[PDB]
Parts: sequence; C-alpha cells; structure tokens
Amino acid sequence: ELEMYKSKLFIAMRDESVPLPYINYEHLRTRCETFKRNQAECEAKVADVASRLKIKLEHLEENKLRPLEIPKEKEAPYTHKFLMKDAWFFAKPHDSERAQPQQILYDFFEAANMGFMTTSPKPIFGKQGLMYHSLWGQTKRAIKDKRNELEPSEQRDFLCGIGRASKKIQEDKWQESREEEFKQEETKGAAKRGFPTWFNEEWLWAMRDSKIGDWIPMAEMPPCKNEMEDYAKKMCEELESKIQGTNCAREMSKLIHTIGSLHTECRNFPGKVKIVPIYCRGTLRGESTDCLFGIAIKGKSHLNKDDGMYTVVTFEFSTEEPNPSKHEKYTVFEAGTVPVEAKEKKLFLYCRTTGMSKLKNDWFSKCRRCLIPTMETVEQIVLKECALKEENRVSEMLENKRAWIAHENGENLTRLVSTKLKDLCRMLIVTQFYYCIYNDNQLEGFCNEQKKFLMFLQADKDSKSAFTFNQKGLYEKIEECIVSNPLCIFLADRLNKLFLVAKSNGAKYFE
Amino acid sequence: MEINPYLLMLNNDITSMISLTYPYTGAPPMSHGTSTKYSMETVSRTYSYSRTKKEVPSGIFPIERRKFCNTIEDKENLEKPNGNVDINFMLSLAEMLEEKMGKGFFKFCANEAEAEILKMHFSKLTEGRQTYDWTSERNMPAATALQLTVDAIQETQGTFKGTTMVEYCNKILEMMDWPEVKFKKVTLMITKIGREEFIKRICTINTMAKDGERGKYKRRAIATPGMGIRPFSKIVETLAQKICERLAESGLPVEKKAKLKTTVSSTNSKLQEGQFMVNITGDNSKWNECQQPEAYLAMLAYITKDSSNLMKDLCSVAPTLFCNKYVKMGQGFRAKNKRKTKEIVIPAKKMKERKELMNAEWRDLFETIEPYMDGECCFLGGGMLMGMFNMLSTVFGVMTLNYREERNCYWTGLQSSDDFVLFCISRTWPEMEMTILKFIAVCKLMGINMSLEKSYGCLPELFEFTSMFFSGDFVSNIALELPAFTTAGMNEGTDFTAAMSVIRTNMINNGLSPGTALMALRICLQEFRATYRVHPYDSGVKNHRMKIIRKFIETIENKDGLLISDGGKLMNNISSLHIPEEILKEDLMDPSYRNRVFNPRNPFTQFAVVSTHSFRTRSNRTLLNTDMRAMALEEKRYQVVCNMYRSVFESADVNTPIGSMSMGEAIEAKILDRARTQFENGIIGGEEYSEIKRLIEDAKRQRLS
Amino acid sequence: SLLLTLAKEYANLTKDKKSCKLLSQGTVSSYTTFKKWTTSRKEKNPSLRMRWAMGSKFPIMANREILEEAGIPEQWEGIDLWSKKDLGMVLASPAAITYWNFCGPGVDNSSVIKDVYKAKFMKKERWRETLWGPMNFELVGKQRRVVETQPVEIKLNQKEIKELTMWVLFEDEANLASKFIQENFSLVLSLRELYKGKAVNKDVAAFMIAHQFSPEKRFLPTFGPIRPERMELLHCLGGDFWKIEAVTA
RNA sequence: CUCCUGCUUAUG
RNA sequence: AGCAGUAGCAAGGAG
Repeated sequence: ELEMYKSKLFIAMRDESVPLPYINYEHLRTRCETFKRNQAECEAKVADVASRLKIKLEHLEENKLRPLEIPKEKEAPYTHKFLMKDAWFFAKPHDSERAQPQQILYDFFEAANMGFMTTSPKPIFGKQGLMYHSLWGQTKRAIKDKRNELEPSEQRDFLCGIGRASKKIQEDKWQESREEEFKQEETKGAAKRGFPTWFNEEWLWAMRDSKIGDWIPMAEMPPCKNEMEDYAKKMCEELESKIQGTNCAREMSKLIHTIGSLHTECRNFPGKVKIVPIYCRGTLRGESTDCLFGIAIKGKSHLNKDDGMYTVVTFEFSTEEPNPSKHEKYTVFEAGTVPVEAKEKKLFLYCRTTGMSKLKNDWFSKCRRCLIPTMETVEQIVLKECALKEENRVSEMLENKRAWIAHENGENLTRLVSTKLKDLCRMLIVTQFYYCIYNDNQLEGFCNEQKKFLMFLQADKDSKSAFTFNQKGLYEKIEECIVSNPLCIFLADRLNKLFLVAKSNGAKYFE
Repeated sequence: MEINPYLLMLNNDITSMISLTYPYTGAPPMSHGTSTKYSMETVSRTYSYSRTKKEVPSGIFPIERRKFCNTIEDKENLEKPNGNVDINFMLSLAEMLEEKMGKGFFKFCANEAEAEILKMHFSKLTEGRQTYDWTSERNMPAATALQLTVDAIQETQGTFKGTTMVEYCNKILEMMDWPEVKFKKVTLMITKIGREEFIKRICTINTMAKDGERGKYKRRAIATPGMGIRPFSKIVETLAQKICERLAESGLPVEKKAKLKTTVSSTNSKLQEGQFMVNITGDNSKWNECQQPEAYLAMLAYITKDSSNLMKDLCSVAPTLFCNKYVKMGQGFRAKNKRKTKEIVIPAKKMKERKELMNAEWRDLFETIEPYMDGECCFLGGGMLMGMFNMLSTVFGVMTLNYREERNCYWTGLQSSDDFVLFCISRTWPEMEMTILKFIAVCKLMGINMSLEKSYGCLPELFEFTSMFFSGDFVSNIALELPAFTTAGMNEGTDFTAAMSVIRTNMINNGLSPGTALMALRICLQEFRATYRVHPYDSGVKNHRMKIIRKFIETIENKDGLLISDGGKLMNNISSLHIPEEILKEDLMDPSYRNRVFNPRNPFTQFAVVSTHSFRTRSNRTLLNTDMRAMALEEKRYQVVCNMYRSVFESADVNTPIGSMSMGEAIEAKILDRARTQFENGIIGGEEYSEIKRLIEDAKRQRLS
Repeated sequence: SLLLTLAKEYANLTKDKKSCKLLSQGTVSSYTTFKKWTTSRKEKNPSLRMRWAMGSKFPIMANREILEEAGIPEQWEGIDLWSKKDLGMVLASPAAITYWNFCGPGVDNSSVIKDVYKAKFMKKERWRETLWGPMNFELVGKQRRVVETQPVEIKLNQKEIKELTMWVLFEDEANLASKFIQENFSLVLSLRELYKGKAVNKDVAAFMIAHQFSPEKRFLPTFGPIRPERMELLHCLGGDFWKIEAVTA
C-alpha cells in the first residue's frame, strides 16, 4: 500500500533538479525536516531594503496627473461599415407574402426607380471609378432581370478578391536558385491618426428622436401579479417607449436585418456572388413599412475557421455633399435628384469595398443585447436612490431628478446641461451601441486604464489623499494603447475634459 | 454643444457608474496565425529574469541546465523583476506561518489530503479540460488522451488492471523504466520508440494562443500539459486545496466579501491613539515567469515532513516534472518574396537551418534561446505557466502576508491568484515608507514582483479585488458575460428553459435587478423565436411554419395554451423562472393537442425538461472524406460495445461501474447467473437453456481464439 | 426470452475480428472512458451552428416508418416534409414537427407524465397557492450558506440515494451490504410495490426516485428565515436594494 | 504571366 | 484593392 514504485530514471531525475547548495534529494529532505529559523532573516530583509531607491508619490503636493497625449496627426476617418447620419431610404408599404430579402429587393427595384439612377464615369473623388461604374451597371441590370447572381466579369474579378492569394508552399520542395527569389518576412504594426471632430455630431444625431415610430422588434409582455412585476413592467415600458424612436434603433435595425441576411447567405451559398439589400422595417402612421438604404454584394465566402474576412461591396444612398476628411475611404459618385417635400435636392451614391468576418457576424446579428446594461445602470441609480430614502419614490423620482451631461464648446468650467433621467438612458443606449461597434484591442486596454483613473477621481471626490508608486510607465501604457480607434481617441479627449470639470472643484489635476 | 458621457460620476459613486466602463458588448479579441513569438517571448523573458549564468550539465537530457535558486548576480536594477528565490527565507516564513495557527497544522491538512487521495478512482482524470495527446501530437479531450495512453500501455508490455490513482502513477513510472514503448500511427500501423525519446515526450507541454480574453492589448501564450502530469497535479491541488480551505486570509474557493468585513472591522478595532490604516491595491505582474518549481519542491518537502512514506514521495514528482519541461514552439513562420506572391512556410523543425530569413526581433529573441532548443521543443526549467498549480502560489501570498518583523506598525490583507489588497497600520508617513518598502522587500526576496504602475492606496476602504470595487459602504458587482445567455443551441425545448436557468443563476449570484431580468428574458425570447422561425399566431408572419399554424388555429379551443415552440405567447415571468414552459402550460392545453404533442410514438425523438421536441440535427459531410474516417469507425465500435454492456447491466448509468476483471467475462458470468436465477424460478426448457449455453460457449471459444 | 436475444447479440458481436481485442482487454471501470470518445473539440458556437442549421430546407434526422405510417409527403402549398437521401433514417423539415403537432395521432398519456414529474408539478402547486404584498425598499444582505432547497420529507444525503436505487431496481449487481439498509429496507419493501410493473424505463425510474428523496443543498446567499419552502422563491423574495414578503401561511 | 475545376432556396 | 494588427485571410493545381 504505502510504497510508491521506486524507479530508475526518475530517481536520477529528482536528484539533479534540486537547488544548487544541495547534492541529492536525501540531503534536502533531511535538512528540511531539521529546519529551525533564526533572526538573520531581518538582516536579509533590511539588506534588501537599503538597495532599493523607491519613493511613493503623493497627490496633494505633486499633482502631476497631466492630460493625455492625443496624437496631433492626420484625422481619423469614418471606418464604420455602414453610414449612420448620412443615410437616405426609400419607403413602401410592406407585403406579408413578399418578405424574403430577394423579394424586397425586386419590389424596391420597381418601387425605387433605378431607371433614373444614372452615374457618370468620372467620380467626385476616390481611387477607382471604372470598376464601380461597370459594377453598378452590371448589378443594376442583374436586379432588372430578377436573379441575384453576378456572371464572371473582370469588374467582380477585381473588386471581390478572386485569384488574390499567396501560394502557400510547404517545405518539402523549395528549388533553390542563386540570388533569385530572395524571400524573407517583415512586420510593421498599425498606423497612427488624429482626433475626430465628426464624432460629436454623430453622437448628438444618434440620440435625437426621428415620423417613423417603432424600429426594434421586441417581444410581447408577460402577465403580471400583484408583485414587483408591476415595477419591472413599468420600467420596461417607459424605457422601451424611449428607445424605440431614436436613430440608434434605426441603425441597430439596419445591422440586424442586413447582417442576418448576409449571414444566412454566407451559410447557404459559398462561392457565389449574391446581391443583398441594406434595409430596415418600421411603423409609419400605423402602417408597417420597410425602407432600403443600400445594396451590399457578397464576395464568395468560404468560411473555414472563425476568421476568413470575406469581401463586402457597399453602394450607399446619401443626400449630403461629401468630405475628403471624414468620407475618405469612399468613391463618391452622383446619382441624381430627389423630390423632398418640406424642394428637389441632389442624390449622391457612395461606393466602398470592405470586409466582414464570421466571428464579426454573430456579435452584430445579435446586437439587440445592448438594452441589458442600460436598464441595469438606470435601475442601479433609481434603486440606490430609494434604497437610501427608504420609501417607494420611483414615479416622481423619474421626473424630478437631473443628470449632468454635455458641457458646451467655448467654455467648460461648471457649464453643464442637466437633463432628465430618461434622456440619460437615451445617451446610455447610444454609448453602449458605440461600444458594440468599435470594440477592438485598443478600446479594451483603454477601458482598463480609465477604470484606474476613475478610481483616482473617486478618491479625489472624498479627500482621501491617494498615492501612486510610478507615474511614468502608467502613461506609457495609456499612451501605448491609443493609436487609431475613433472611439478610443474621443473618449480620451472627453476624459481630459472630465479632468478639467473635476479640476474646477477638487485639487489633484492640471489645466 | 459638446457631449461627454463621463460626467455622471460628478455626483454619484463608482458603485453605480462602473458597469458603464466595460466593453463587454463588442467582439472579443482573437489571435491570428502562428503562436511562436509569444512562446519565445515567454521563455526568453523567463531566462532574462533568472539573474544568473550558473549552468549545470545534464546526463539525462542532451541540453544544458540553468539553475534558479540561491544563485543571484545582483544588478543595480532591483525594481526590474527577479526570478530567484531564497529558500531559507521562505522556509523561515513557513516556520513563522505554522506557529500562527496550531502546531500540527500540515500534519492535519496533509492527512486529510492523504485521506482523499486513497479513495479516488482515476476516472476523475477524465473530468477535465483539453490535454496533449503525444501519440498523434495533437490536442484532444481527456478521455481520448487517457485511452490512447492506456492503449500504449496495454499494447506495450502486459495489460492494465489498476483502477486506482496510485497504481496508475506507478504504471507511469514503470513506463519510465521501460527500454522500448510501442504505440500506433497512421491505415493503423504500429510503431515503436526508444527510451530517451519517451522521456523527452512525456514532459512535453503544448503552447497555443489565448483566444478571447477581455483586457489586454498584447496577446499571451497559454499552455496545456500532457497526460502524465495531470494526476500528480491533481494530488498537489487537492493538498493545497485543503490548505487554502483551512487558511483565513485567502479567497479562492468561496466567501470573499465577509472576510474583508471581518478584517476591516477587526483591524480597525486594533488601533492606538495615533495609528491609522492605509490600503494599497496591487497587481502582481509577471506572475507566471517568477514562480520556480524548485521552491515548490522545498516547501512540498517541508509540508509532508511527518505524514507518511507514500505521500512524502508522491508529492515530489510534479515539481520534478516541472523542473525540466519542454515547450512546443508553435508551428513556425512564413517567408515571402519582394513581390509578395509566393509565400513558403517554415515550421518549428527547420528554424535552425533557415535562421537567416528572420526579422530583427525574431533573431534577437532566437539567439538568446538557441543553447536551450531541441529539434522541435524548448527546454524550460523555471517557468510556471497557465493551467497548472494555482492554489499553491496563494499559499505563498499568505506566507508573505503573515510576516513578523519583531513602534507597533504592521500589515495584513487578502490574496488571490495574482491580486492582493494590503492594509497597513502605522503612525507617520515616512514610517509608511519604511513598512511598505519592507513589504516590497519581503515580496522581492521571496520571488513575488509587485507592479508599481497598477498600484495605489487610500486611507479608508476604496480598493479593488478581482474586479469588485469596494467603496466606503457599498459593493459593485461582477460585470457578467452577455453571451452566457444563449449558448445552449440543441433543441426547441432545451433553449428557453435553459435561458431561464441562466437568468435564475445570474439573478441569485450576481446582482441583476429585476427589470434587467425581465428585459433579458424577453430578448432571449425574441432570439429563440427568430432562431427557430416560430412566431405568434396574431403576428403577420407567413413562412413555411406559420402557414400550418395559421391554417390549423381553428381546431385549438383555448388559444393561450399553445407552446412557444408552436406559436404561443409568453407566460413565464420573473416569479416563474424555476418552472419550465410545458409544465406551466399543461393545465390549459386541449386534450387532442396535449395527447398529440406528448406522444412517445413520434418520428423524431424515437430512433432538464420534458422531451417532446427533442430532435437531432444532421451531421457534416467533411467528416467522412479525410484520412480520419476510421476514427469514426472506432467511436462506432465503442458505441456498439457500450450499447451491449448497457444491454447486459440494466442499471449502469446510475452507479459508476467499478471493477478490474474484464468486460466480457462479467457479461458471460452475468448471463449465466441470471440464466440460473431465471432458470430455477422461470424458464425451464432444454432447447432454450442448452441453446443459450451453446451460444455462450461458442462465443467464448470464438473470443478466446 | 430476453436471454436468447442478448445471447444472439453477444454471439453476433464476437463474429467481428478486431472487436475481440476491444472487450476482454479493457476493464469494467473503462466503460466510463469507453463512453466518451468525443473527438470534436468543444462545439464552441452551438447557437451559431443551430441558426445555420435551421436556415436550410432539411435539417432534421427523423424516423421513416412512422412518418410513412401517418404523415403526408407535402402540405397544401409546396411545403416540403420529406427526402429520399441517406440505416433507413430520413431528413425532414420542422414543418413536419408543427404538422405532427397539429394534425397527428394522439395517445392518452397524461397520467404517466403527471407521475414522472411530481417534483415540478409540486413546485407549480406550491407556486399558485401563495400570496404577496408590498415592497419594502431597504438595504439587505447576508452571507453565503449551505441550504437544502426542496420540501422533501425523507432527507437523504446523496449516498443512500445511489445505494437506494441499487437496492430497489436491480439487486443482481447492487452493492456490498452495509448497516444503512434495515429501516431503508422497510422503505425498499414500500418502493418495490410501486415500481414493480410500469411502462417507465429504468433510467426514467432512476431519475424519478432521485428527485423526491434528495433535498438539493447549494451554496447560496440567503436572508431571514431559512425554511426550505421559500428557497426556490429565493430570487423573487428579495434582491439587494428591495424586499417583498407577506406570506401569511 | 499563361492554362484546367462545384451542389446546398434562406421568410423578426 | 480590402479587412486586420505584431500575422494571417483574401480558391486549388501545372508550367
């Protein structure tokens, strides 16, 4: 029972891997069974204390919390896959039998008249004009003949990548040549950009109420007892009645319907180029209608792993003039004129080649799960409020309570806009959605470090005299993970202005 | 007008405005390509922290060995992290530890651990995550790797009749004494292998890239061990698991919220007229390259000093297997020409020969790892990678947090895997410099590097511990993963009830205020409906499954009794999350509908909630077209034999079928025993008993030959 | 006559050549590591593959002879329910599931289902006959306890339950006889007059015994009284900032 | 740079 | 071209 198999190579394995002042494991076992401590320990401790050179850094005396270094270089472009604020949509009442995306596309080919959709072969700006002109003409006659499958031409052979891949050669034959095919590898990193100025007006557009009503497909209400189910039902109904009308709900409906359509098209048809609408569905005067924002084209996805990065071509409908700073990656053409009753303004078609991926479909197609953190946060506010006042005061608390947001541009010092708590929940669904799009590595590292500085600001609010051990490497990491994400650079700038507004009262910061 | 979302924190706390700063709704970061540079960064970064040059030659392995204990060359840069441990210091902290609580502490906890080792069956090895199968050199689940290892044993020399932990470990060491080991390759040929190659192969650890971790800009290499390292690690994690359960300044098994209240109130009840308390939140960085296993050999030789003779030798093998581990170096890199058209692949084998095709960083990392490389692997002897001893380093944390220097100024706190909260009590601020520099001194001596960038402190409770920000009175909750709401995906009946189960367990454990739970219930309802294409009857949806429901709705009398999988509305609520949908609805169904749904004679289910929609999807098509078709033949044989042994023993899925004789012999003796019992109170017929006897005897002669 | 059937199957499986090196080479315990040969890695995206499964035309594997006994090849407008592609198992559409649910045969089985699931219908009957009141809106909170959460009336401790299901269903390979038997063997004499002749399979019986005798004890945050009747109502009775209790009986 | 090769009907 | 970020995807084969 009490015998382990004393082998031969393992006993030469244990005796070799002992510490250096020891010969064998027997010597270490007899020394460790006969160990008694001493007080030369504190001499080794203090002899380790003397050769240190480390001082703590206070904050009431050396308040060096400088604002962050936003890179002063070229402005960060608009890199979201679709258009948010510059969108234009064609409407019709919805047919119940004609509901599949190909049926919606053909019914809007007769509904939105593509016969007048005349494009010049010379664009306003961009890179490639002839491929997009021939591509738009070919897909326009392809939608005309009521089949979504592009015949092989050089336009689709150039845009959605066919034959553009490296020849992966294994190391079994290599056929060496003297000073010919000199092969090696080389890495770069990522390009660095500057501060976006367009993100503010898209935030303020994203929370402004659009007259089309309900945009998000929620579900029905369960029955309620005489419990707190009245409370949960009430909070769901008020918050639901606020978030259905905003423009963020329109863009979430666009992502759900469009990426659901492209997703099932990625399942059913590999290797074949499809034509997929970019649309929504919402209630206009009670009539359930659907819209149409653009035309997306798949690029023969063979999704082996969770990566794969297939090519999506987007033709977009816009009714505002372009900009070579924001709309930098586009290939803006001109489409025509639109009668807009308040007289007949212009119509511009945008062109952009981009990519999606198989893991970056499921986190987009299920983007209805952004109403979960919002109601959690608002309910933490209200339930902490009644939990501190110990009385059922919710219905008047949702009306007589302010929330400071949105300081102005020319001045910042103690000049804030107090809004109601449900307009705060408008801003919360905007910011959770903006997390739902722009999540990369850089937003992750920036969110950890802003949790640290948020702990410093909470320490500043209550006069606790916090301290830090090294401020050099801290800003080397926060200035390390700010390169090119628009949301990361924006929230860095807004973190600096938070430091200004908190600097107007508490004393740990700079100008 | 500008807009700023952070201004809510001007008149709130960080107990409410802290879920706003988690990016948990977006995509997690993935890795791409090979994972060689991360492993080379881990090994070379391990050797750069060793602070030494003292090499010892080896007689076993054909590579050199660099030592990691008591051999320090003290540079001036002491704030840069070290990987060198003084053993007399940490044993002095162990002797200082066990005199705090009890006298026979390690004898008691070690005897409880030895009480649980002897009553353990080795099927507990199959209740784990993925492992490394060295027969095919792949990553496999635990059952497949265990069965291929036992297959190599029973094919190599003799058979296996162990059925215990200790006899399987003794079988492994007997495999280390074997001069030649045979296994099977791929079309199932049988190959052999020598002695030292088996030693090089049992101590091989596979590295890959950690995919989907929220919170890093740079990627990290995670490592998974083989099979012959797992049960010894189960031994040590049971021992150190009992030690951590017995201690009172740790937080791994879990309450993690009451202990901090008792130490804040108790150490705030221990103040003089001028002393005070300052807490410091830390984050011990480079934790997986600064725990050497030789110190675990010293302390693991110290804990079991008076336990047994078996336990004293059985808890001193996994440190010795961690002192000479190899590391798989990923799968190489790729080269390309100037035109970026043809791109050859160089694996980890030929990386020595094609060394002149690398970058500046690849050559700088590769020239400092060169005298430690084998053909495919690397030699590491001091690393403690992820997926290993986790509840043993926390004991070092309790040992650093129970140091006694002899004023009356001291510290306490709480420890996790690499997260601590330290409370200091002193009188003046230069004395705070003295005591805090003593804590960084004792951690720096023992081998624990505190990071200076991710550390702070205040006077009262305003600290951080495993992402729960404790303010002056209140507690923020753990920010949960959203995709845990929908990961069932197997049935139209085991999805919505599973989602109610996950909403129940997140409501009880985490905070999850009620309207959030009703919202998440209703959203998971909508994703269920949109996934399985079933919509309510009053909706306007007309697809291939709502045409039947819209046509046949006249037959149902009571309309609010239909299933959600069949076009009914929602009837579960917050106060009904513990009852499934069917069992809530069966008091109102029409009897033709209820007797029609629940019929066990159905074409789908024939071949925890009620099985009435439970169907099986079809399999793939690329599973029978590669060279691994015969593996599906092998699992077909295993399912056939398991169906036969399930057909013999009528109650086998309830109790674990222990035993060490054979399977078919228990079949034959069982059929003869029930043939005798059902013979004498039953059968009685010569053709039936003689025919069953004839089939058993002829099957026995056919099996034995 | 079951022993002739099992003898024919056992004599059939020894006719295979390479299968004789499988059994009588492993162990009785090895059944557990013969049960699991799941060579797929994790099935790491089940809902993604299930949405890709339900998007096709024929995702389901279904039995043939029952569906050709009672089903129809196609519904009234082009809705396909059948294939002829390949054992004789036929792919089909979930429109056959809802069509079986609306125009299919019916067998009266309400007593069996209302006898297997006695625990969950007991939860429903205890759920319906309660009454609530106002909320309180106060701070609340208490530590983690080990709480039995089910109103059983026997209270076994997860060791006489596996042993009890050995000594009730199938005693031919049950267990060594302990001292935990005698009074529980009077209960065995009670139980064998129940599970003697039923259409319930032995795995379903082994399920249904284990949920009327086992008080499910878990490690949960509780507050107030710790009665096991109000512990499935744990999540409803109070949160962290609110509390509701007005139960008279 | 030149030349040879494919099925999967998708409905918030 | 493009996605993407410390390395990959953007069909496969022959010359």
